[PDB]
Amino acid sequence: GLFGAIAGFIENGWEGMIDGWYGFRHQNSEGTGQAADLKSTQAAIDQINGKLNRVIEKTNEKFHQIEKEFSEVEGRIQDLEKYVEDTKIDLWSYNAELLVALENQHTIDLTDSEMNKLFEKTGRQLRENAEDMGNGCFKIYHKCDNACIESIRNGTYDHDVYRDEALNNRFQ
Amino acid sequence: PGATLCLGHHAVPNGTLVKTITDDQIEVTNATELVQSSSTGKICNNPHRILDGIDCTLIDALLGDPHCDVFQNETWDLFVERSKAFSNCYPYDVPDYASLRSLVASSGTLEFITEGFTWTGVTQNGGSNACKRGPGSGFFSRLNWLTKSGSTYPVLNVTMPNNDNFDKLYIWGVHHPSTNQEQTSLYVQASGRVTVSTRRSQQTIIPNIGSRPWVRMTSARISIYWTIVKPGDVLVINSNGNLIAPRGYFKMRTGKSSIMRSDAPIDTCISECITPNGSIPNDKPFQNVNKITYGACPKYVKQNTLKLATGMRNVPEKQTR
Ligand SMILES: *[C@@H]1O[C@H](CO)[C@@H](O[C@@H]2O[C@H](CO)[C@@H](O[C@@H]3O[C@H](CO)[C@@H](O)[C@H](O)[C@@H]3O)[C@H](O)[C@H]2NC(C)=O)[C@H](O)[C@H]1NC(C)=O
Ligand SMILES: *[C@@H]1O[C@H](CO)[C@@H](O[C@@H]2O[C@H](CO)[C@@H](O[C@@H]3O[C@H](CO)[C@@H](O)[C@H](O)[C@@H]3O)[C@H](O)[C@H]2NC(C)=O)[C@H](O)[C@H]1NC(C)=O
Ligand SMILES: *[C@@H]1O[C@H](CO)[C@@H](O[C@@H]2O[C@H](CO)[C@@H](O)[C@H](O)[C@H]2NC(C)=O)[C@H](O)[C@H]1NC(C)=O
Ligand SMILES: CC(=O)N[C@H]1[C@H]([C@H](O)[C@H](O)CO)O[C@@](O)(C(=O)O)C[C@@H]1O
Ligand SMILES: *[C@@H]1O[C@H](CO)[C@@H](O)[C@H](O)[C@H]1NC(C)=O
Repeated sequence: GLFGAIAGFIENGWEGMIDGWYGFRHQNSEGTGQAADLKSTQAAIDQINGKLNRVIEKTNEKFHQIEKEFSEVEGRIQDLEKYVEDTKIDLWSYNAELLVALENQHTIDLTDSEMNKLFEKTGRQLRENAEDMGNGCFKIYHKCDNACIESIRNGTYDHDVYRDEALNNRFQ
Repeated sequence: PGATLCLGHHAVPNGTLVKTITDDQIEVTNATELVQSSSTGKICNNPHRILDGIDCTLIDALLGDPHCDVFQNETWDLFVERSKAFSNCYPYDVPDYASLRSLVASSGTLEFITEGFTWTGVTQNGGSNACKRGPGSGFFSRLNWLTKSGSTYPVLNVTMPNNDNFDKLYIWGVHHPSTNQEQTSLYVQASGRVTVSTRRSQQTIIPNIGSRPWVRMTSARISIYWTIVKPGDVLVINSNGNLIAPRGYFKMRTGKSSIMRSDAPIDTCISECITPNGSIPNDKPFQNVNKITYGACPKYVKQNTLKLATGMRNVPEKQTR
């Protein structure tokens, strides 16, 4: 996609993550673990539901129309009846084809976008206490126990607390 | 000794291929079908009023072929014509058959109102062994075959004004004998004529004597015509022979009514959309079942499948094998 996170700087997805679409993995002194990010996951799902509901919106109700199959050869009038129906069908078939192509390109791009949004939000949260490795992971330059990691994930990480510890570890 | 925090996204083991602007096939975590491609094979009897023609075409029901008498005064949203249908009365043609079928189908009713035409000096209620009604000879229930009385057939001249606030449809005809002996035997005059008119328009038909192929005991034919009389207009019928007279008029309506050719059976269920293949669901925007449809239907397209991506790009782990 256009943002280069999904199938880009993030090598691959996690089959292990069944409780969410986007999220976090960590290593610290206490071990490893995984958590879904509810907010980014929901933003993507809401947009996809939005487009799905727009697409399946009932619009067409027709009653008496023209005949479209014929048991006799008749010539001019029948040629025109068939041509009209064939023209309609081709235009509608084209619309269907284009619609899905555009929709799907956009769905791939907006999901890539949400991944990138989460990544940039996390980087901004960590301020000068971490560095972008380039593969979707931050190296955090201080002791971050399980309580600290959860603080990053639920938006309550105060960067000033750990700044001196981290700044020292970074600049050698 | 610090910590790593990795951002990521989900993947699934079994993804789905979709089309995009740049790729004719690319894998996403999930997708949904936008083309309805199957039917139950059955026409749901609700919510549209379905009238099964069984052995009858709409036109035979209209004219009143005896085996179609059960359709008298019937109404429908969708009249269903079956491929087994057959005619079993006097052999006939309808110039512009398709138009008469269309306008009746669209009107949605066969309500017939008998009117007191006075046919002075002719014999009424003629019939034929081509059109048996019970054990004896008969005719179309809505038509009145007029023939000579004594040794004369006078100039018939009758009128019927429309003083109602609705349009009247009159079905009438002209008889084409096979021989000159038949023509003079039935109508005295060697050549007949039928003129049916309103204020604004007129039709005149000259019969043509001659053999046509034998159908149910006869080489002769009837040709069927129609005339709509609007409120404040008047019907006049003028003939010196060969008139197959109306007995009254059909009440016309406008609305959602139509007709469909189908052999699908009618079943107890609910479906807004009907095709000749049967009813189809209408939760999807497109369908590939049949270009012929009735009701609230997905639009017909040529594709048998179109997948709308409902998830992100699916990227499973780099594969060791
Ligand atoms: C991924 O997308 C597919 C669609 O391609 C989803 O499959 C569909 O799942 C729904 C369940 O939400 C099924 O709906 C069913 O509706 C009937 C009739 O009203 C109802 O009686 C059932 O209880 C059921 O809810 C549907 O059968 C199914 N369709 C197909 C073609 O498989 C799937 O759920 C989505 N998966 C994820 C992880 O989002
Ligand atoms: C065949 O039958 C029709 C219908 O009965 C006859 O048409 C009628 O002909 C008379 C003339 O003889 C018309 O009379 C006129 O009526 C107006 C009132 O609207 C009056 O102001 C005039 O002074 C005049 O008397 C009558 O309107 C007309 N009817 C219709 C419906 O047009 C026709 O004459 C008959 N012909 C034969 C040869 O039997
Ligand atoms: C619904 O009925 C139509 C029309 O009878 C089917 O299409 C016909 O049958 C085969 C299908 O491969 C074609 O070779 C014919 O040319 C088709 N006829 C017309 C007039 O299109 C159609 O397959 C049926 N579809 C379903 C889902 O039952
Ligand atoms: C009104 C009338 O008398 N119709 C007679 C007809 C007509 O002469 C022909 O059908 C015209 O083509 O002939 C019959 O043999 C028939 O068809 O059964 C007997 C019938 O009584
Ligand atoms: C058809 O309807 C009209 C008026 O509603 C009525 O006079 C006529 O007898 C009806 N015929 C039958 C067979 O129900």
